[PDB]
Amino acid sequence: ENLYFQSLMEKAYRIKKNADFQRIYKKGHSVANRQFVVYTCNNKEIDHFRLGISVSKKLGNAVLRNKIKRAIRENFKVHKSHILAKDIIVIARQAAKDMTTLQIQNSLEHVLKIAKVF
Repeated sequence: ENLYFQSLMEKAYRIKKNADFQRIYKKGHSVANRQFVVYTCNNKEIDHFRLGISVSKKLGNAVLRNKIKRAIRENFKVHKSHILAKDIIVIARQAAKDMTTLQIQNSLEHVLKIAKVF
């Protein structure tokens, strides 16, 4: 269906509130590979995963930041059906910029396996 209704459903899988980010940083578990830090945390009110993304401004220019965000969202679309019901924050590290599009997907899958979400 259309872009409006796609966005209706997909908004539920996104973490928007700064309060949620900060709760997850304080209460969640963290792991990291060279390209990504990942925090995960249970949300008792929610029975499906949610994703929040952080790409620092230090990483580079807007085109690059948007490329990294896109690659993360794309990976979660590929695996939507089998991500455990956790709130998840993905933080791109400086080194994510040094990877190709294929590499960054593999790196994401690896880190998310370490984080035990799957």
